[PDB]
Amino acid sequence: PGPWMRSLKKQLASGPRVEFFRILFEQFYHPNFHD
Amino acid sequence: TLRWRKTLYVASLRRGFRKKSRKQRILVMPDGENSLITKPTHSYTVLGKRASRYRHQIYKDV
Amino acid sequence: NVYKGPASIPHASAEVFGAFFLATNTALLAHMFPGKLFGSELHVRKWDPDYLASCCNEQGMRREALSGKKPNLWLLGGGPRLVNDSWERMWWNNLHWKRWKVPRTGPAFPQDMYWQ
Amino acid sequence: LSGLLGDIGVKCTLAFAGTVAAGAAIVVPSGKQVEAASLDIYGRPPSQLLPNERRAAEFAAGHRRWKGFVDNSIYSWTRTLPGHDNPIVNP
Amino acid sequence: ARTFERAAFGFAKMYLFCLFMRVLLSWFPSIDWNSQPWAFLRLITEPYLQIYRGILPPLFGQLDFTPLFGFLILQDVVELMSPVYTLGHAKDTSMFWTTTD
Amino acid sequence: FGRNEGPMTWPWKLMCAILYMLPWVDVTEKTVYFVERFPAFVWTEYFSEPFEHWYNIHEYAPLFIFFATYLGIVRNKKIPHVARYHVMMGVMLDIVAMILIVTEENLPTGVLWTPWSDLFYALMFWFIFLLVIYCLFFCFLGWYCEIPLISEGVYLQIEQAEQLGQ
Ligand SMILES: CCCCCCCCCCCCCCCCCC(=O)OC[C@H](CO[C@@H]1O[C@H](CO)[C@H](O)[C@H](O)[C@H]1O)OC(=O)CCCCCCCCCCCCCCCCC
Ligand SMILES: CCCCCCCCCCCC
Ligand SMILES: CCCCCCCCCCCC
Ligand SMILES: CCCCCCCCCCCC
Ligand SMILES: CCCCCCCCCCCC
Repeated sequence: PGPWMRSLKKQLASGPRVEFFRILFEQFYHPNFHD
Repeated sequence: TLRWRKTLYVASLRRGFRKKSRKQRILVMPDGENSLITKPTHSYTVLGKRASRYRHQIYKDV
Repeated sequence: NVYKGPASIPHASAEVFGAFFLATNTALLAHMFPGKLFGSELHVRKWDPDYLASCCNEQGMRREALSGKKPNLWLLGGGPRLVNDSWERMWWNNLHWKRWKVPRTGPAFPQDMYWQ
Repeated sequence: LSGLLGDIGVKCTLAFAGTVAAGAAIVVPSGKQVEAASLDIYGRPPSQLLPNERRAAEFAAGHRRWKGFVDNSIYSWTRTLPGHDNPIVNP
Repeated sequence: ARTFERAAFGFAKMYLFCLFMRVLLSWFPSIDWNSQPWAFLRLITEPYLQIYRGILPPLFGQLDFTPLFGFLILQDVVELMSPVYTLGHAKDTSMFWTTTD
Repeated sequence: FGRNEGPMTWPWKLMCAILYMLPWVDVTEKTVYFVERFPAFVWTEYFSEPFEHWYNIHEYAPLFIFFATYLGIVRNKKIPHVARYHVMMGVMLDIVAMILIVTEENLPTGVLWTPWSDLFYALMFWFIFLLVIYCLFFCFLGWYCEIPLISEGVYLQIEQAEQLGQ
């Protein structure tokens, strides 16, 4: 069921601050941006 | 123009308005006067709407 | 070993389905790239119907004129309709035939290649 | 052959043909175009009429015959019984 | 440690692919499991499906759905351990402040 | 034997066509990526809308249809064999479409953000479309259409559905 799995998943330096610019550099590389 | 973007798509109010009232922010740990008007500081956070739009534009460019 | 149905009802093999699949894919690929099929392309027809009609009319009119009679022109689609209202209705058949010139000849898919 | 009659398609084709035959029997006019339709709608003999006018006269005669048949044969029979309370849509 | 989660997720996806291949191969009974690829696949996949064989009997005793159930359960389990923000279009938080996110 | 082996009639053909219309509903979302080229198939975008509405009225409709067909139709040995064969073929085509959807859901982001995905999407429609058309050409005709890697399994499954718990 949906709600139980959702609750369990929600039960488990932030994303937008650093990870947004880290993943883009790691995966989608371009010299105009990352050189 | 604005008439074109309004024509394209505005929003989907499934849960109602998605934009809410603004919340002023104040510095906690330390101005040219002009104290006549208190400027809005709700956007100084990184988790705000303007930063999301900027990240969206950067992602589109990249 | 398995039943596979009665023998009276005809069965289709798998080779025919494989041929159909490969033929469809190859037709699409050949249509996409005009100049890569061994340096040639794929044509649906040999001669355009209008070209054949024009040649036949030319030859017939030449033969009739040489024989000593006023030549006649054969129309694709049909002759006129005896009406007294409008000119389009009188010659509706030939106009209907001629109005399909572009769809009859040209291909629906783009002629050149994009994105490659 | 009853085998042909066994198939559904043959039965449907025969029913369609019979309906067409009955319609042609009951609506096709004969001699009433010049007598009634042509003179009434154009005031000219049918021969002098244009080909698209003769068809109109024939259609008018056929429609008159159809209305006459539907009034004098079906509607009299089905209206000899008066209005039987005339059920109407309740909602 | 990002490397730990990365390796764990990769291993989980590979095991999911192996289970899906087992489910696909369950359709063909003519294959021999003594051949090297099929033997290796069944050697890898034996215990996890063996558990569910004991746990769940066939519905009518004639049709077997154990590999499908194992695949579905493992798919849900690995879905539980997905990254919070998968990027793509997710990390952009859609457009502006939104009802969805 | 007591199993019926006569020809299929028109109502069974109509039922089988309606059943075959299911994978088309499942893979109708990716029709544009193919229709953008060769516009002559543009009608294929607008044909499945009522079937999309009817097959998606309830979330568990496909499972109900599968259980009603496998047990109610395929198991019965008094229904002509061709009708059961076509029903099982349609079910297997739906299974193949589900497999295609599942393998679509796990595409890497590198392939996702490249034009290759578009090609993939087109194929996800086109191949499936072909299959359906082929089956339909042998559904309105009361014949057996044989497809590699599927027909033999269908033949085995037909007789496994029979003598079920007996
Ligand atoms: C004066 C008479 C002029 C009438 C001309 C009639 C043209 C009709 C010819 C028959 C065409 C068959 C299509 C009928 C299918 C019904 C499906 C439906 O309505 O979908 C209607 C949909 C359109 O769907 C509509 O689309 C709209 C778009 O804005 C909206 O989305 C609407 O919501 C949606 O309903 O059209 C199709 O899906 C067409 C499918 C065609 C499939 C190809 C048929 C392959 C077989 C052809 C063989 C020849 C068939 C016989 C032809 C000769 C007939 C005399
Ligand atoms: C094949 C269906 C039609 C055949 C019968 C034609 C009816 C009109 C005949 C008129 C004769 C004067
Ligand atoms: C998805 C591709 C599947 C290929 C493996 C199955 C091949 C079965 C061959 C059986 C020969 C007897
Ligand atoms: C049906 C097959 C779809 C494509 C599977 C392979 C994915 C391509 C990249 C593999 C190496 C990263
Ligand atoms: C190298 C990138 C992947 C190349 C193949 C992707 C498209 C495969 C189409 C298969 C459709 C079933």
